[PDB]
Amino acid sequence: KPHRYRPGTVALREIRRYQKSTELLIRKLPFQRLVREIAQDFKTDLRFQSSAVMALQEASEAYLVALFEDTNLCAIHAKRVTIMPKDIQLARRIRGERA
Amino acid sequence: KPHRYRPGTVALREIRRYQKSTELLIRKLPFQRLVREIAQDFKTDLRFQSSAVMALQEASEAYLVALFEDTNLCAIHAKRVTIMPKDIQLARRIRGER
Amino acid sequence: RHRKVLRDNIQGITKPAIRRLARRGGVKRISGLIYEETRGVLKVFLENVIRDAVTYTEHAKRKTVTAMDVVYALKRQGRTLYGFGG
Amino acid sequence: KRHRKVLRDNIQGITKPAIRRLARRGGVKRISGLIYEETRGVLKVFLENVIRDAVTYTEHAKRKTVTAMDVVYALKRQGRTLYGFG
Amino acid sequence: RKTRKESYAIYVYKVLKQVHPDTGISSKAMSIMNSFVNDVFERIAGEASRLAHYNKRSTITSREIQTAVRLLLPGELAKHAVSEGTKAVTKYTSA
Amino acid sequence: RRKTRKESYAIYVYKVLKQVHPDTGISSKAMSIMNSFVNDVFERIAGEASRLAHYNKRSTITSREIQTAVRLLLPGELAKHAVSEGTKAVTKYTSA
Amino acid sequence: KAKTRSSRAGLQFPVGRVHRLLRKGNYAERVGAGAPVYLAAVLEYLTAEILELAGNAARDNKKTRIIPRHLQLAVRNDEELNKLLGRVTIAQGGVLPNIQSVLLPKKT
Amino acid sequence: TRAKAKTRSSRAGLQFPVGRVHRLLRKGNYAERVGAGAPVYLAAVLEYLTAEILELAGNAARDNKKTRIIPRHLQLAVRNDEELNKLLGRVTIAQGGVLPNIQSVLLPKKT
DNA sequence: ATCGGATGTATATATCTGACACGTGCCTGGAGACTAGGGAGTAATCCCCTTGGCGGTTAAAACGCGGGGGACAGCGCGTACGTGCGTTTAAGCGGTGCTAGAGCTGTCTACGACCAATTGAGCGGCCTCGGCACCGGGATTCTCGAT
DNA sequence: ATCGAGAATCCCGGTGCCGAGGCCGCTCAATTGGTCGTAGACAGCTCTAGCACCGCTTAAACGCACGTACGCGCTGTCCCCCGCGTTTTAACCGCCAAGGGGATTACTCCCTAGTCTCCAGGCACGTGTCAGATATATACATCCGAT
Repeated sequence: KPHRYRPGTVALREIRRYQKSTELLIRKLPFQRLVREIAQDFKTDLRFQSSAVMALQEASEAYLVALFEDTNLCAIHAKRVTIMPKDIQLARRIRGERA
Repeated sequence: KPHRYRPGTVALREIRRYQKSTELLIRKLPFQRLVREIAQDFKTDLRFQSSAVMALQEASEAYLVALFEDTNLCAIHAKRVTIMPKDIQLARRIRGER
Repeated sequence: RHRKVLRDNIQGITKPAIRRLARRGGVKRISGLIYEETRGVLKVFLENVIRDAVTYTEHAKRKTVTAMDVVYALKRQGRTLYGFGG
Repeated sequence: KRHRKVLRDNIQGITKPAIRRLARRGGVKRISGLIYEETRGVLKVFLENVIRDAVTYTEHAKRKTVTAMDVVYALKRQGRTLYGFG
Repeated sequence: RKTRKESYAIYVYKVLKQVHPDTGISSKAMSIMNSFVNDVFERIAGEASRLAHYNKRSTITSREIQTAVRLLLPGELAKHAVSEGTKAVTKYTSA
Repeated sequence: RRKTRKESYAIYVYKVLKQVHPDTGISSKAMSIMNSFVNDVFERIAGEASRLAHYNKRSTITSREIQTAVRLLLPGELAKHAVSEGTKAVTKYTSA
Repeated sequence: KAKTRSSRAGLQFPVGRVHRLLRKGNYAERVGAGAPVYLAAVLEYLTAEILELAGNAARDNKKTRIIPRHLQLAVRNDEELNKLLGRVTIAQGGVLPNIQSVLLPKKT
Repeated sequence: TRAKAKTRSSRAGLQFPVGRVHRLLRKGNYAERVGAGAPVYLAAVLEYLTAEILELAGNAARDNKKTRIIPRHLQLAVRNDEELNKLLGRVTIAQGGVLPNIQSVLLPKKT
């Protein structure tokens, strides 16, 4: 008798897990290739220490995570429970991100 | 006769005027007494230069006015054209003021 | 003598003055309890700025607060304000 | 060989479930459809500023290797200070 | 040979022995506290710099550090910092 | 016993105003705002020179550190023309 | 044997006064030769275009004296000068005429 | 010579390096002169702050059933006091994660 | 959907008045010509630590496929606040007085750099085992589909 | 309305192993002990600028009516995104190779603090206009009924 819990049990339970855990999410080699690719524009043929790639990973996840905190408060303040891109644009504008 | 205007013509024309002008527009003696009465708590029997009271007046207008900028974008992002105190609370939490 | 009935300095921030600052901000219509919270927020901001200015003024051991005091105090809170020196 | 090394998503790397995992660390229930492309854009802008500033620190010492102190210093300057590396 | 490097780690370990004496600490947390002590240290050092620059002085004394701690430390955190500070100035000076 | 003084940039700001739009004056509040503006940028760039010299185990602020610190503060286009005028003034200085 | 003149600087902005201000703020222990020339050049550039945009945006108010309103919108109109000064209040500045488009009264 | 070769921290009754902090105040160009008892005062302030954060990570360290402070306990150790959070509100700490916050509309609308 | 009061707002013209661009004087900080120790460019090397490749497994990513609930447009109904007019009322002004304290300048003095010999103290190399993972098994709790 | 699969989550138990903690040499930065110009507490004046006070006008603030439109709750309707099996597929991991570039130590040397005097650049200080606010009268631009 297959029966999925619902739209929200995987969500809220998985929010309890991925808030509860500590480790770094987005994978090492695609992120590393990303930083090298953006790095090629300002200067050719760079080199990275590995821990610096972990550092850009950590600040990048913390900045995105804080952005989803705030855009979540944005869309909840519209009596919605779903992030939509104009909410992202709002928090980037409200915070001051929007140049 | 009626003549009157819509609720919003005096508002929008008033936005053209008070965005257009620049001068200082909270009255100087109630503001001055306000700064002195807030100032009595930390230490007593004070003295102020006048231009410092002008300077706190500038910080008051800059911080409040910018807070209505972000509060107004908050309430417009609710498909509302009227700000409400929860929007003030929202922009204060987004700027990190708690 | 001249009527001096002026109690509650905070209230001295008039409802038309908060209206006027909202008009400069580009706010069309203002709800009911906006003014209470507006006096509260202005009260908090002036409490922090005045506290740091007094801290800047007791350290020089001077009884008089100047304008360079509070331009410094506004600089340190990341709210720098030109037009009074420094 | 490379066995299908075609990174493909030139920058998509941040797969759709990876942005889901960061959003669910942020406490986000339901994610719309165009969120992912904009998320790649915002992450791209943030990394462009951070390593644009970091590569200049690596260029001033005339060194060809970016270190960890480089990016922690350049993060500090942008008001996003990050401990745990120096 | 290998260049010697400084830290704070044995001192943070000593205050850990003072507060909860039978309790461990991990290594990356030790580097967190190290960078924390450096971060606060340049905060009040810089506040002492420009706070001493305003009054046309050229000397950092303990009154300046008392003021600058009363600027960065929020409130209740300022007061016990000033009580421990005066206790350490006077407790130093009594010798 | 007269009194003291205290310098400004107001004559110099007046001179650059005479370079750009020469028959067009300036008011005093805007003069003091420009004054504290150039003190603000002066302390940002000198401060960044301090934080940048304080990393490379060096205790000397030459012009190259000001080049890097300008290439960190000013965004983009005016960083390019700013640094290009800086090379114009170093090279225009020393070639004399 | 001191047969010389006084002319030296011959450029733009006070190299000596700025040089004093680099030496007397405790930034390094010592300050090189070319540096105040460099920083003076940068500040003359920034000063120059900010007064230029206040120049055209002063002529648009048909005046001759630039008031701080002209520095307000003269900064806030360009992107890069705004991003350099995005945390700085200007006294007697006011705002640019920003109006959100939903507030514009539409009709037939 | 000799003269009871004593150090300092014990002249003030602390456990922080007065000499190392003192050298770090003289060697960052903060003032041309640096006074007599300034890093005594400053080492006192930093000892108080260190003791506060390590104290709360100790309380949270028992209260999440370990015997060793990890940086996660520094995350929710710092972010639970108000004033320590206000001193460190612009500071990310690596391997910290997020203190568990759930908005009220996300919690289920059950009976 | 047009037309007209009307009405707030843009357009010359004087007019005082005063804020700014400017001329006089001065004095001290810019500068100019030396010296000197040291910070740093510059060479060369040590090695190590970043890069690269290659094979083996596979957790994760991609993707197809339900399906339902969340966004959103309509819509009716209340209320609260914008608009405008009579009342007040204290803010601005504008002068008048008094002296507390910023600021100046001088007095005298306790205190931080300069060296310079002396040494244990924190730091790196190098052990060593107990706490956290970590399967591995097992009872609890909560959810979701039933009554 | 309230009760069972059953699946995720929490509770002990041996294992291991390795990273946390500790110990032994050991360079060097703290330390101690004198000097020394000097920055700065400290006294005293001064005068000036902040505070106090009083009367008059009045712009502005206050307060009453009123109406409509803005907020907001209900209703339906669609679809986009959540959830879960199935494939694949590229990330992770171990190890092996090579050297380019970071860190080090030394070498040499130009260069920027430091001194003393010399003078004009800017900066304090009268000054008198021409730019702008302020009426002041005057014809457009758009609002708002009423048609």
